[PDB]
Amino acid sequence: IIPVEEENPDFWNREAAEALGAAKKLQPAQTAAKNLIIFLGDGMGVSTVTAARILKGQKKDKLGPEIPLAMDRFPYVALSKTYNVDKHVPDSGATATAYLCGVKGNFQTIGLSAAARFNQCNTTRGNEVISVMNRAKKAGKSVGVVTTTRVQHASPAGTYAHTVNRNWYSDADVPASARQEGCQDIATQLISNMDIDVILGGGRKYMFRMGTPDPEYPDDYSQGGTRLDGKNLVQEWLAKRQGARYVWNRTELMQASLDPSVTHLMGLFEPGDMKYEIHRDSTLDPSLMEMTEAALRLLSRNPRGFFLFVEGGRIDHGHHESRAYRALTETIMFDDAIERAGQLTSEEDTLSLVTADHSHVFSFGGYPLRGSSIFGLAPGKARDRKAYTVLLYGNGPGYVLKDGARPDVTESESGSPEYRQQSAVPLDEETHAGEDVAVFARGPQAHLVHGVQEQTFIAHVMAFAACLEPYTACDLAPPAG
Amino acid sequence: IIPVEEENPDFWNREAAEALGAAKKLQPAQTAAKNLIIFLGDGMGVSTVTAARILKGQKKDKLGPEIPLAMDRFPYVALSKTYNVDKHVPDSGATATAYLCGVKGNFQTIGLSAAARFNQCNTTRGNEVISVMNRAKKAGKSVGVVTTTRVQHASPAGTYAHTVNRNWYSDADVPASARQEGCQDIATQLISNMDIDVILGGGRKYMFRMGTPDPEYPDDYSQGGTRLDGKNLVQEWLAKRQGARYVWNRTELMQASLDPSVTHLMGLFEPGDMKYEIHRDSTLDPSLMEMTEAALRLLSRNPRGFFLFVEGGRIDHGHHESRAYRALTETIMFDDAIERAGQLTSEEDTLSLVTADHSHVFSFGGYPLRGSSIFGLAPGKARDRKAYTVLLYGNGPGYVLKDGARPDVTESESGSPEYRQQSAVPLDEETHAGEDVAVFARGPQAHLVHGVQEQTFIAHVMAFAACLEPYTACDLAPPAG
Ligand SMILES: *[C@@H]1O[C@H](CO)[C@@H](O)[C@H](O)[C@H]1NC(C)=O
Ligand SMILES: *[C@@H]1O[C@H](CO)[C@@H](O)[C@H](O)[C@H]1NC(C)=O
Ligand SMILES: *[C@@H]1O[C@H](CO)[C@@H](O)[C@H](O)[C@H]1NC(C)=O
Ligand SMILES: *[C@@H]1O[C@H](CO)[C@@H](O)[C@H](O)[C@H]1NC(C)=O
Ligand SMILES: CP(=O)(O)Oc1ccc([N+](=O)[O-])cc1
Ligand SMILES: CP(=O)(O)Oc1ccc([N+](=O)[O-])cc1
Ligand SMILES: CP(=O)(O)Oc1ccc([N+](=O)[O-])cc1
Ligand SMILES: CP(=O)(O)Oc1ccc([N+](=O)[O-])cc1
Ligand SMILES: O=[P-]([O-])[O-]
Ligand SMILES: O=[P-]([O-])[O-]
Ligand SMILES: [Ca+2]
Ligand SMILES: [Ca+2]
Ligand SMILES: [Mg+2]
Ligand SMILES: [Mg+2]
Ligand SMILES: [Zn+2]
Ligand SMILES: [Zn+2]
Ligand SMILES: [Zn+2]
Ligand SMILES: [Zn+2]
Repeated sequence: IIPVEEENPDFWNREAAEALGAAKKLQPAQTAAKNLIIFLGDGMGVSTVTAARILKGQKKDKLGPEIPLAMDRFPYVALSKTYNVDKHVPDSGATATAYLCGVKGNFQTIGLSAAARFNQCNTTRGNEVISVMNRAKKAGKSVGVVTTTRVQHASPAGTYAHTVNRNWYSDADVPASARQEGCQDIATQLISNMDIDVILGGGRKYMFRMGTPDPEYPDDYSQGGTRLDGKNLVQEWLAKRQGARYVWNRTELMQASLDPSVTHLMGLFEPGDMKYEIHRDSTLDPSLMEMTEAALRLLSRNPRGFFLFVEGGRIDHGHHESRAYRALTETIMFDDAIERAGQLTSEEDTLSLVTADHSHVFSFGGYPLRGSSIFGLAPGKARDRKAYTVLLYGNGPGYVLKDGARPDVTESESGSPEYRQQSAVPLDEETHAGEDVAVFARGPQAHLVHGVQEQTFIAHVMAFAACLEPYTACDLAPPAG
Repeated sequence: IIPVEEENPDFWNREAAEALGAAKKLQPAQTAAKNLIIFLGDGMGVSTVTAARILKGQKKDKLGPEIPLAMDRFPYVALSKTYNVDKHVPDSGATATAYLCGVKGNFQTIGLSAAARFNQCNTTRGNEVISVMNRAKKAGKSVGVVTTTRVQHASPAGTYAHTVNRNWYSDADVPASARQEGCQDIATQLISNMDIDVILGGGRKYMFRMGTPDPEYPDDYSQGGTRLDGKNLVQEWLAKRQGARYVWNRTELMQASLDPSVTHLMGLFEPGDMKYEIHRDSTLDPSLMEMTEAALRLLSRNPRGFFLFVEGGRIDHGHHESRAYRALTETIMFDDAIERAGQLTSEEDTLSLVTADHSHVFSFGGYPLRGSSIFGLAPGKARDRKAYTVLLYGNGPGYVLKDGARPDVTESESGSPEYRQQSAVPLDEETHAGEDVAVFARGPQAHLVHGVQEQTFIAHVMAFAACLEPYTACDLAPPAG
């Protein structure tokens, strides 16, 4: 569909003149950031952003690509180079080290320099690199970790953990040799490494001993406690902190977030990862947006400011399944959380960065008409005279041969939330991709986010802006009101 | 391979501190641009840039992803939204209208607002939108169009032409009805619409009458003149201009570029598109880099400045063939031309933008090791126990079934310049992709290139910077020395 207003060159000339005017009004702050927020869209590469934009645009009453995402409104954009030291196409652990600790690492480690080696506990010590969240806490700020994955998953773990193996969620996962050598599971590190004021996401099961019924799924043993060391890490965490509260459902989260006596909040809402937003039980579980508001309610109380990590963690998971519907709906909720945080904080004193840890082999092609569904079929048949979708993957579990040939696809099929887009190469899981991802920035010192940068720049600019870390002797004035 | 220097966090901390220092030194110009250059990598989306970076890095003596491209050095980056008014995944014609004329258009038209309709000559008039190159000429600047495609191809044609059908290269292509209605073929528009000081690229055949032997391929009739109207457009062009010269090979180009008497230069180096750089005869044909230097030699003579369009036009073609080797080697030469232009001009008075018209369904995945060839195999077998490549396409002519199954692939195979990477969906040509592309900018007013912008912003910022177009009453001081 051709929107009639766009047929007039005046439309485009007016928009561009407005854009130039806005561009000219941008000015760098001379003041520090009081608060720091990093919004991390796990797997949310450039093709994901554009596809999500079109979907969100249409979710409103619009054609799609012309409607800005909340992240699109951020004034400063850079490209981020995501390679890990040892692999061109990275994982979430070692990218987390980059954008949260300011140092690149090796694939599948977390919070360690690249002198460490994956799954070799005895290469850990001396290679720990401290996150800017840790440094923010050291400087008296409150700190929060919010995600739709397990809070022990690779991305959030980058804010607090140091491990040669991202798979070490609980003691049950850690080999005897590594346990003897003192490599602590990530769940233990979560409560032990540093004080964290707000922890919200999944990962209940790793906190409790084997035999402990999950409170939400008391009749499903696979959802129960995993620990072999008899520890209740939740009780241990509560015991270290006056004003600490543990919650496992949305109603208790709400109560806690408005309770002036709380000060420390741990909310673990599923045994493992949280459900996809399209499957979320809105009585029992908070959305990503709701969890970020809850975090902001508590974190904002500290007059020294806060550091907040917010992850759209299952964008990645959708793409791994080659179910773009799941990837893109997770991305929209992520963008909704960004928008919400923007309403609850000031860009006068809050530096917000939105970025991705890496991308996926997700593409948006064919020659679809303006206004057509992102989950639809490309116009015109493929060379094999069967239909194909505008969304495709390079590799992954959507590769199919039915009776020795690529299957035809219908619109009803392609639009289903369970539909897996086709790929070139069958894999149980679609693969991350190695191309640069965007960094979007707003707030004090956001203008420093520019050009093409190593992914480590994200951590460094955040530390600099708040005069943390290796950067007091930041030559900045106190945060603006 | 893990580079040992990168195992030390100091390495990353030093790099980031240097990056922050550089970021802080950036300051906006208060002065106008004397000169304008747009470097257009046709099809050069974010995945192309990163893959090309790795390849170029290795072409040097390096591991790949850590070595900046020339374009990576540009201080200002934005994301560009490429949708055409009528299609989410655009073509080169209507994107050209956006980034060269500042107005979005309909798929496969050039230099027309979206009130026009593809292949409907009688919707042309009133819908012409004037390029910033045209406006630069009007303001007394010299202007040049340089590309590896036919100079009548969609991208260069955006600088000078207005047509409802990008396929109308010569009169032979234009239907009788459209000819009667006065829709001129693009070759005619090239010599007739505006004065162009330098025209370099392919497209000889459209300038000469049927029967005219090509000077370079006088024994291949398919390469000869195409025109049915008896016109010699080269002789016509020469006849309008004292100091005009026509060349068709590299040696004559060189001679012309150093000849003070020349002033107007048309160099048409192949009948159609120029050969891929890997197939270029370096005695007979100039590289893109050589053509941009030749253009700069002449254009720089004008004290009022110049506008220059430089296109890496066959990046796109490589991807369409699903031959990433061709796409990425074209991208490197494009980056080499950018680098060269940077050596021959000053960022004190020259605004240079590098961008792409749109992307491709090209992905870079698997989990390859640091330092491995971009054309290599992903580590580990696919689910069908056969190998697969790190580079893949969503769709295109690399889809194969040999004996009813996806074929295995070897490193020798995958590294060949003729190898077509596999896709999910067989098409004669791989498809463009609709995700945002980068804009890189340096020079006066380059700081205005920021955030996420409509593709039209590229034209507008260029006009603004040089105080052209709807922008005198730019509030800018004269160009710096
Ligand atoms: C780590 O332990 C393994 C297994 O005993 C041994 O081969 C290796 O030398 C150790 N590395 C270090 C750094 O001690
Ligand atoms: C939420 O958790 C509390 C225990 O902290 C429990 O009393 C309440 O029943 C829970 N809500 C639901 C719906 O299970
Ligand atoms: C263009 O010509 C076609 C064919 O005669 C006709 O159907 C159409 O109405 C014309 N459109 C305009 C704008 O005159
Ligand atoms: C280049 O073109 C000129 C004619 O302008 C011709 O004299 C010369 O032979 C050409 N060079 C080659 C190698 O064909
Ligand atoms: C499929 P396989 O188990 O072999 O390998 C991988 C394990 C983890 C990973 N990551 O993104 O952390 C990528 C590949
Ligand atoms: C989605 P909506 O913002 O409307 O509602 C909620 C917001 C915050 C919250 N909390 O526990 O902080 C719970 C629900
Ligand atoms: C394959 P078919 O000829 O049908 O269509 C197309 C023609 C041109 C084009 N373009 O990128 O300008 C895209 C598709
Ligand atoms: C590739 P290299 O730059 O070395 O050589 C040339 C540079 C310019 C030129 N000209 O005709 O303007 C011809 C060749
Ligand atoms: O490796 P990551 O996407 O959890
Ligand atoms: O449509 P274009 O890539 O020539
Ligand atoms: Ca729950
Ligand atoms: Ca030639
Ligand atoms: Mg994650
Ligand atoms: Mg082109
Ligand atoms: Zn990830
Ligand atoms: Zn992943
Ligand atoms: Zn193109
Ligand atoms: Zn193309």
